Amino acid sequence: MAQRAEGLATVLAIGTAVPANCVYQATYPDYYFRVTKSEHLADLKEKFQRMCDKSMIRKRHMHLTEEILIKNPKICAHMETSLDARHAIALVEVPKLGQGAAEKAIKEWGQPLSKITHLVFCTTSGVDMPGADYQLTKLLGLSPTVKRLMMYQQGCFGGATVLRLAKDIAENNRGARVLVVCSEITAMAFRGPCKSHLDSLVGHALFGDGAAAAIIGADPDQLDEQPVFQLVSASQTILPESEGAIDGHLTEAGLTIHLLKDVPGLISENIEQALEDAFEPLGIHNWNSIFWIAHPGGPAILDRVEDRVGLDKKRMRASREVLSEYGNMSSASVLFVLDVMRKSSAKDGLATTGEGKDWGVLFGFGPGLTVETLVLHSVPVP
Amino acid sequence: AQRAEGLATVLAIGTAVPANCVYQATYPDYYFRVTKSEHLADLKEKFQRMCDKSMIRKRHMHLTEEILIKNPKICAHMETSLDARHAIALVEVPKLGQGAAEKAIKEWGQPLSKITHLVFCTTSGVDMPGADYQLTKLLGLSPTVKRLMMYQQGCFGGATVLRLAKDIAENNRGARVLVVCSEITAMAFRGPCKSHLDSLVGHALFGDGAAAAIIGADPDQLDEQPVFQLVSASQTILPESEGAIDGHLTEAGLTIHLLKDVPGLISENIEQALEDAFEPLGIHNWNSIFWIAHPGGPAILDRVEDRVGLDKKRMRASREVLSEYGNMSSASVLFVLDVMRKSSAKDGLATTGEGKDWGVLFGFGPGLTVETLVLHSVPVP
Ligand SMILES: CC(C)(COP(=O)(O)OP(=O)(O)OC[C@H]1O[C@@H](n2cnc3c(N)ncnc32)[C@H](O)[C@@H]1OP(=O)(O)O)[C@@H](O)C(=O)NCCC(=O)NCCS
Ligand SMILES: CC(C)(COP(=O)(O)OP(=O)(O)OC[C@H]1O[C@@H](n2cnc3c(N)ncnc32)[C@H](O)[C@@H]1OP(=O)(O)O)[C@@H](O)C(=O)NCCC(=O)NCCS
Ligand SMILES: O=C1C[C@@H](c2ccc(O)cc2)Oc2cc(O)cc(O)c21
Ligand SMILES: O=C1C[C@@H](c2ccc(O)cc2)Oc2cc(O)cc(O)c21
Repeated sequence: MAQRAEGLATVLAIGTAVPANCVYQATYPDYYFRVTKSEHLADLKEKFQRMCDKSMIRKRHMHLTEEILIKNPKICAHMETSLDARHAIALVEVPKLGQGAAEKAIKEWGQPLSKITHLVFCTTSGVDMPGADYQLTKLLGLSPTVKRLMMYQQGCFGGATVLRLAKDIAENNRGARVLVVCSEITAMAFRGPCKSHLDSLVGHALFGDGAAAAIIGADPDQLDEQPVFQLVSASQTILPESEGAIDGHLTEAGLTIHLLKDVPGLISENIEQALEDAFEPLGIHNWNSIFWIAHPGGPAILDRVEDRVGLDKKRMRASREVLSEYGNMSSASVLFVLDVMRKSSAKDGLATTGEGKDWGVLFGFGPGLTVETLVLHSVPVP
Repeated sequence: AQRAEGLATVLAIGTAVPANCVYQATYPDYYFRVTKSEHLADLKEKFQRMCDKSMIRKRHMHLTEEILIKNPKICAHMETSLDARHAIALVEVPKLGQGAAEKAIKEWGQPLSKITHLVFCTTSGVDMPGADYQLTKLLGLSPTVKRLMMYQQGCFGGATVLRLAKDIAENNRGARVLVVCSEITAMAFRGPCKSHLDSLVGHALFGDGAAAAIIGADPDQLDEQPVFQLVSASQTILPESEGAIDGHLTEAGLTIHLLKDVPGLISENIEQALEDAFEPLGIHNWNSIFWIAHPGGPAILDRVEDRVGLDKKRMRASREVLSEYGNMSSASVLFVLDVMRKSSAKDGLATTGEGKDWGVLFGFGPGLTVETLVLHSVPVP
């Protein structure tokens, strides 16, 4: 009873990092078909051009350069034996990018490394033992007694999952300060285009690299810590009739994506039930009276959710800015959206970190099809 | 009032193994025959001495000679074989987990609708959606079950799922956590090689198994009967242990690397783990507590027994699991917990923990990581 915290798990800091290499969407169909030596696939290239034109992405950050692809031609093939070459990149770069994000969150938070009691590391980009959690513990110099959770092969709802894990840890352990880190490197999934896998082609229009980190704790110090958001509740559901809508396989040829059914339609037709299950207990029913942190999976998911739920254009603005500037960074994306939301809220002189609203919703979407729903509370901005 | 009041408790434990049983006495001959490695006579003699010292009687293995004949790339030391291994393990991991979970759910006796959370742990393959999703479908759990998928975890995973379940169960009023650890050696099984004697060690020790438990805080007085209480959970990276246990998921499947004195590293650090866990409770006699030690192999249990000064009885449940199942990675400690309460009841002892009040559970794995849980027994009539 005295070993547990009293109040709600709170986000006390958010930091983000991306590879320096920036790939512009306007020139990407030419780049992708040239470096994979696929320019004879002219009809496929035109299909890819239309996907990039509709993507609502301006740029992505990618560790993978043409120099790396030239040294790894089997990564350029659609489905060649290449997992070992991909792991040799991702098992180093995932924790290093995570280090970049974690250092920025720790600097914002301003407390000593010794106060971090727990680490949750989440990725979809390769697996190893010991894990990225161990590697980051060594890179940052965390205490050897840090309690670690290594969340591997999670997918796009992982950002929601690490907040749900951190909420229970922070609330149940007095003094606990949880470092959460999501880090994604597309070198695990990047491959040449193929007419038989148009879903892989969609992935190559959307997926980017990035890492995000947060410090989560309950009972924040009034003077030395600064709340950004509160984590109120977390729910998860498998959508009806969604079997196989999003599958991801780690194979001899790296990570491959498989899409069936209508992912935007399945999510959009179930989202209102997720909102009601989360918000009815709080007496909230106007979805325009809350701020929105939607996983920016792609423009069709944000468009169909906005349309079906009846959102004003401003609700999806922060999610769309992440999509525009970074693409889909799988598990890291929602932490980027949280960061954009609080920064743009303060910049626009609004009264709270959540666009001047009190209550907010965070959605992750991924394989299952799984929807993770978190209720958030904003904090006042001076 | 959204949070639980009391301690996370184990309310049920179930286990399952593949029916295929491989006897250790005949295993060096079987292993060298099915990997077509009979020309490696000096390697076979080294393997025979590893099996003789293993203190394993039998292991359960999904992989049969019929499956190995259909998958010759798996029999080579290092051929491209991850896809063939995944085709087996991505189906059998959740299916074996189902077997363990159904037995724990039967012991518990509550409706499936009471299960609010699922934690699935494996070291045997990865996929999206995960084994957590597959098991949700196999059991008929509610679509609103809150899942944690713990992939590529290693031998401390059994301790980690209890640490996770403790925080979930204590922080969520009414929460009932199903935890499942399930391991299939099809991911790691390969032919022998003179350059990789640590792989030979793995082939002497690793077996298949799944274990499940139901965890909850504030057990219903009428409907639920506790087995063990989860008091505290700690984790540490051992000093000077960099590279002691590495595990790579490669084009050729899961490969193990041992690059130190694993038994010496664990035994040199275990007393400090005991003191960190038990000094706050005023406990100093390590023979006054029950022991749930990950049966990583006989040298770990021997060196810990020797360094800490344990009576032979303390490691008995851990050695029975090693004997009857081998090292089942993350599942092993839940097998030991089950053996401990069953043999405690059979011997007419006054608690689930060999008649003791307090116990310790240790997982060991890559890092080198040691996970330490403090347990409390419950009275037995
Ligand atoms: C791809 C995308 C950015 C642009 O598509 P759009 O706005 O629908 O535009 P259009 O449908 O007019 O054209 C896009 C092309 O992509 C194709 N396409 C879209 N989704 C596809 C899929 N899953 N598999 C195959 N092709 C697909 C269309 O068939 C079309 O090809 P065409 O021009 O040769 O007919 C958009 O469809 C999208 O956001 N997709 C959903 C997001 C998503 O699935 N996220 C998953 C992340 S896990
Ligand atoms: C393998 C084991 C059963 C053999 O028992 P033992 O008492 O060491 O037996 P011996 O020393 O008489 O012989 C064992 C043989 O295995 C070899 N061996 C043991 N551990 C080894 C390792 N990590 N790498 C390579 N060879 C190893 C020994 O050198 C010896 O070979 P030899 O006959 O050519 O000298 C025992 O050492 C053990 O329990 N080790 C496992 C502990 C462990 O690391 N488990 C990790 C799982 S996570
Ligand atoms: O195949 C992939 C790629 C992966 C990914 C994206 C961005 C990044 O930087 C790294 C990995 O995200 C995914 C997320 C899924 O739910 C299913 C998937 O199949 C995949
Ligand atoms: O390579 C393996 C095999 C794996 C395993 C054991 C039993 C089983 O049934 C399935 C997988 O356990 C491990 C545990 C480790 O800490 C490191 C490892 O490298 C491995």
